[PDB]
Amino acid sequence: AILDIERPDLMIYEPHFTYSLL
Amino acid sequence: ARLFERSRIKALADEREVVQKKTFTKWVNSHLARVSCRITDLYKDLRDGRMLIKLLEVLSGEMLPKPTKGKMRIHCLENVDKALQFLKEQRVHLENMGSHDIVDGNHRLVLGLIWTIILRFQ
Amino acid sequence: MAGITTIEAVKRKIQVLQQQADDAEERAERLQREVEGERRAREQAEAEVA
Amino acid sequence: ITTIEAVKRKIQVLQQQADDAEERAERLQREVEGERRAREQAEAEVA
Amino acid sequence: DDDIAALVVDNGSGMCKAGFAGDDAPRAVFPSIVGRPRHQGVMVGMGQKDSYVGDEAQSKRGILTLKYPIEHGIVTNWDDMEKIWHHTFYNELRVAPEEHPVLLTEAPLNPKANREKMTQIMFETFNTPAMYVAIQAVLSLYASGRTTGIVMDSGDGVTHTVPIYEGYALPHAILRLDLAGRDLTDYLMKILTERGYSFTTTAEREIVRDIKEKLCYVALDFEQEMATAASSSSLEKSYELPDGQVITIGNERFRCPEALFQPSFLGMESCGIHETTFNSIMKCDVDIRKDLYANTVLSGGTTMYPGIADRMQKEITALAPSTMKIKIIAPPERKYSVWIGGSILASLSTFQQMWISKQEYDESGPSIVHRKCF
Amino acid sequence: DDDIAALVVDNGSGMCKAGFAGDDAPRAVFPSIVGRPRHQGVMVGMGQKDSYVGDEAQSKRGILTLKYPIEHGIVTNWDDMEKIWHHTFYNELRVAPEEHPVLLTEAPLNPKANREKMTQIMFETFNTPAMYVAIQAVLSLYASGRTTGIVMDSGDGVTHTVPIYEGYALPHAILRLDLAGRDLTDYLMKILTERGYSFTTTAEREIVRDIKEKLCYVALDFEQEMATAASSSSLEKSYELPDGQVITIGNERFRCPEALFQPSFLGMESCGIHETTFNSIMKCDVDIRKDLYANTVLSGGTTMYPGIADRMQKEITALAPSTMKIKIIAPPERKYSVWIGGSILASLSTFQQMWISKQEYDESGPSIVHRKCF
Amino acid sequence: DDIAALVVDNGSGMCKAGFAGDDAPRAVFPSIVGRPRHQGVMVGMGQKDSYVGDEAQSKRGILTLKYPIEHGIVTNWDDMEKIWHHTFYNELRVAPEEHPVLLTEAPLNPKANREKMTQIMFETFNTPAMYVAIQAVLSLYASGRTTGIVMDSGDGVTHTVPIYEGYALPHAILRLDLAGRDLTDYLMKILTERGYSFTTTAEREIVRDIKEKLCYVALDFEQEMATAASSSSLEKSYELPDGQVITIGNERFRCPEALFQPSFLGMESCGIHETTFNSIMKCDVDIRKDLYANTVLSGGTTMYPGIADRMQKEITALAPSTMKIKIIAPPERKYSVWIGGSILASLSTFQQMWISKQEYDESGPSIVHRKCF
Ligand SMILES: Nc1ncnc2c1ncn2[C@@H]1O[C@H](COP(=O)(O)OP(=O)(O)O)[C@@H](O)[C@H]1O
Ligand SMILES: Nc1ncnc2c1ncn2[C@@H]1O[C@H](COP(=O)(O)OP(=O)(O)O)[C@@H](O)[C@H]1O
Ligand SMILES: Nc1ncnc2c1ncn2[C@@H]1O[C@H](COP(=O)(O)OP(=O)(O)O)[C@@H](O)[C@H]1O
Repeated sequence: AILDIERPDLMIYEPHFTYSLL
Repeated sequence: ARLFERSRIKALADEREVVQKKTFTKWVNSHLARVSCRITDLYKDLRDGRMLIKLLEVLSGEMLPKPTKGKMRIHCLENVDKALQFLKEQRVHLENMGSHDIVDGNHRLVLGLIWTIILRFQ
Repeated sequence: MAGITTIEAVKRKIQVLQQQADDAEERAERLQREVEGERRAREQAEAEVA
Repeated sequence: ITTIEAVKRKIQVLQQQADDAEERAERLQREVEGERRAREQAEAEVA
Repeated sequence: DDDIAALVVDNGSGMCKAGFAGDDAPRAVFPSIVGRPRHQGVMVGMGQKDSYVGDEAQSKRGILTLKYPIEHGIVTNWDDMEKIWHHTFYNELRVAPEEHPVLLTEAPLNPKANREKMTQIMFETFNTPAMYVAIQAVLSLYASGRTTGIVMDSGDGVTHTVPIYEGYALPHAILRLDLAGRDLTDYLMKILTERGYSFTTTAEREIVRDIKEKLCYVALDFEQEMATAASSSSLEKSYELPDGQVITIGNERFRCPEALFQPSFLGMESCGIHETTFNSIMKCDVDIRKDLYANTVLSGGTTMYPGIADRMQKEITALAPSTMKIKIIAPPERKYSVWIGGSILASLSTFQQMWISKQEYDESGPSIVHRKCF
Repeated sequence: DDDIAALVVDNGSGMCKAGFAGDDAPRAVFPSIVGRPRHQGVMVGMGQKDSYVGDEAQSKRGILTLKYPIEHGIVTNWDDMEKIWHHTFYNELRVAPEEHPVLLTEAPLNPKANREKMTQIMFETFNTPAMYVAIQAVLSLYASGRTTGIVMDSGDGVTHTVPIYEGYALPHAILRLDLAGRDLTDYLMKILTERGYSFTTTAEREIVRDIKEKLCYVALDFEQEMATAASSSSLEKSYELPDGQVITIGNERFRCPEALFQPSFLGMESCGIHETTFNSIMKCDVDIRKDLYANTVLSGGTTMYPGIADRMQKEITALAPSTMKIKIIAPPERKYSVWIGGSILASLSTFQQMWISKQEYDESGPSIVHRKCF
Repeated sequence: DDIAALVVDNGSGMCKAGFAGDDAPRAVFPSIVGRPRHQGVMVGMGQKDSYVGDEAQSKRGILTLKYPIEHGIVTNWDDMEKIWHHTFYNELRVAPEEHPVLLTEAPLNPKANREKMTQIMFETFNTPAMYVAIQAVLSLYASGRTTGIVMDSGDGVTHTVPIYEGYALPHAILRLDLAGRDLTDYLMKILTERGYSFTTTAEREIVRDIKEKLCYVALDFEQEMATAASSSSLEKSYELPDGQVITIGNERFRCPEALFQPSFLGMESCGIHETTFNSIMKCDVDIRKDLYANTVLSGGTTMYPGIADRMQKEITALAPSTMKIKIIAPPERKYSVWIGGSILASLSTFQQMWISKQEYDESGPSIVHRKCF
């Protein structure tokens, strides 16, 4: 599955609810 | 199930797990073909514990102690522990394996038990 | 109350019992509709925020 | 085989149906509360 | 089939992750805990279970004494290590360990007997045909996708930094601060005593850890946040205990991870993580500092506190000369970055030579890893 | 040897229940009362016999003084226990105890000499080949069919609460409270005095106990029921004495079991049963409490009063946090549950390893019961 | 000369009070508040609602007895106000408006507790100055040495702190909640085994007296169990207040053994020797050698005969062989927490330490964190 994806940096396993503060 | 595809981790694990359950069901049905038994569902049928004892009797080649007669949860735990004790006495290394794990019906533990009995009785 | 009938009181209790059963049925359908709506709204919000 | 035994059976069946109904209802209510609890924060994050 | 997929197993102090080579995600993730019953069984005939490994121990927390086999990145107890490794291979994965190669990860600076013992266990007990051992923060660069940058990996055990310039790693610039997440858990336990909530047992440390993971964040400005917390009660949250009690975390939310940047709270005189990163930068040469400032990479679960990237950027910008720009690269999947890059290490065609063969171990003992790995 | 079936004997404070293993109901149920001649004159009905045991003593109340061999779960008179056991083995089950194993019950917190004397008396005066001593509230959970919950037992001599999680009992959370049916009977005599009726002797005690077993109920709200009873005579019921006159208890039918919820009526400063169960739950760990709230199990003959389940649920729901879910499991056959689980326990195949052999007793004395039993 | 300050030690079991500069407290009484249980039929008697101190202990039969302090935390504050009023006006006959007050606190506890004491003593008693000090620091003052590790154990809290050359290490402070009241409850639960029954709050005082008179720490536990099982030479006889005679026997040394093995109470914590060794091991490498030879015991709970030998043996077993272990157990250690306090208020520089009335008026009740350690 790595061999198909160009960038593992921009990768999502879950929404993660980032950036909730403020 | 939305929560199933919520995370990329467990969806992939169960994608493997479904196929493994099918393969294990075919493998156990062949050895239970001689005795008048059939595994319709791997999780539900092994909860009683008698059928796993019949599998051990077919696979080992020697008789097992007969199950106790009952309908409650304690009897099912007793039947599962009899087979687990027989497997322990056969010097088959089983760890993190308990009777209440089988009775509660944990997917990974049942699959690991079937995989171990496949590998060690081959 | 000095004057009362056992039959009448039993009969009123049967009335209240069927009212309870009916109430719990609207409760169940009520909540099933609610949970389905909330699940769909959450899924749509998650997709568009992703 | 008479009407009074049928009455007793009917009211007993109705009672246990009602009890199972509130059990299912309250469990569903707590699940509903959890789902709404989760969804509202997602909307705020979208904003 | 010819070549068969080699499985990778990332072992840390907090969680153990495992999965195949080509997969984008690990097969299975579970805590590295071994549990044993403290009380005595009273009913005849439930079934025997001497030890609880993994999530079964996490389910029955309030009846066992939880134990961690890894302390500060060093395997203290080995029999537990065969317990977790057997549970990984035969239960979570359902694969035969003798028909695959195994990749393992470890900290940069650690006793050599650790490496020798993992090699001996993987060869003598599990009959693995080949194995390899790699540094975690090296694999973070493979996961990131760049061949030039500095990695700061902060796990549950250790916090180590390493710079790599164009595929060449400088060993004299590697620093290993011993601050981690378990120390923050202990500090959170110590500061919750102020409000009156007491958490003592080993089964309750997991509750404290969950509170830490849910309601903690890194303040951008510490003293101003102290003033705001002393002014009003806007930044207060409520947590729900498993038995129904409700606690009010209040001020402490940004006082737990602030110990990362000021270790004098915990009594240590060592520098913070930002000063450790800066000192690891200045231990390198003049010509490569410009590239290293533009490729700082965060890794490890401990760096998942909200607002840690902005705080690190501000502190390093204050320390560094003003003429350069500093960007902190924090991917949203850093928790599995140590795994993910490791998977990339098992898919390369040139990596097939680097495996430690069974014959080499048979002819050279377990000390072959000091020559073959790193 | 499957023909050899063990005997299940429960020695309660009020009644003794004996039967064969593997049966749904006990074969013999009879009160444990020893009747001895009065001093006013010679008796009419017996000659060479010194005393009457069982229902024969209960029928001839007018010429006998009645004594209970069990006082608060403690065997004060051991010869009386030998008489009771001899009557049980020879006159009710009609079997020789030499050929059958015996299973017995015990309260949790007892003098340690109770088990030793019981084992010695059984082995020496009955020559049983095997025996075992078990604890009542574990047998109640066996009868209920689950392996997790709190058991609140209330017999004729003692009340005790014990928690069990997955078959591991917590000995530090076991609570024992001295409140049973005998104190309720004495309070019923004291509150039947002001209506005019007077009860003094032991036959009067049996009459009052018979009144209590058939006329008393637990009020849901004490003040509201008190106002209702003062308002009208709806709650009044009539009873027929053996002499012929008819009494009318009226108000105090729900005042007798209220001592179980307010012990200050009896003058003791202990807490009620609801407070005892809540305190026993709070003594356990934080994690398992959520299970223990969901599986409260009632037992004992004292909990046979109608309305006890809803009242106990209301009280615990008042005490417990609002988030938690509480249900009270009151089986309709609970009066014999302590026996029923025993019939389960002698049927299990593992339990055959747990018997105490005659030979093991012969080498180890009566102290083998502490090592072999819990 | 200036007015001597009042040294008041609030323990979990007993309260002590006296004047600064004295070598002994002037008033010692149990910290118990009792209330009537039954009904009064005699008209014209006393109508007092609450018995406090020794008067509550004088009449135990008709009272329910409560402790305002449990586990080093104040749970009821009206009872604390009654305790302090009886201490000031009755036991000492002093005017609190003209005396500075020193108070005593466990190391780790809820924070708000401190504020409440300050908020009480400036408001209801109108003291001109007050201060709060940790128990073990005062114990080290009364030991007479600047460098050492202090282990203190009362009825509510056990705590170990290390101090090197007057510098404390806050991260090495250890607290344990196993204390005297837990030993009393365990003695009740183990005296149930012999058939003796004690249930009420009045009988807990009887059990506490039995524990104080007839308990000792065995040097070796399994050997003592074998000796007590083999012969009956270890038994002792006690006389109840109603003339009954009971025999303790094997329960004499099993109750204090729970201090070293907390698994007897179901606690998974470590023993007191393990706690002391862990508190030593958390310190720096250099200062350990001085800490091994300067271990100080304190508090009433450490008055079991034979505690010092057992503690020294266990610590010597844990410690490396080349270091030597000295356990310092002064014979008057029960009052050490008071005595050092009486020292501390007599120093010259401590007149610069007081929290004045004006400072509290200026900065509210939260001033106590800035001044007191
Ligand atoms: N969502 C989160 N927010 C903050 N901290 C977290 C979060 N999840 C995990 N942690 C911390 O990170 C640790 C796990 O880190 P991990 O990367 O699993 O370490 P390792 O893999 O080296 O064992 C946990 O002990 C916890 O303290
Ligand atoms: N139908 C009933 N209603 C109310 N109370 C009853 C009833 N039957 C028995 N009891 C009470 O239960 C007591 C007997 O309890 P029992 O089951 O013998 O206790 P044990 O656990 O000691 O065997 C009697 O003294 C009586 O007070
Ligand atoms: N002579 C003694 N022998 C053994 N234990 C004692 C003795 N005297 C007191 N104790 C124990 O010490 C406790 C009193 O400790 P105390 O110094 O009053 O604690 P604090 O004052 O810190 O609350 C009592 O509960 C008792 O259990």
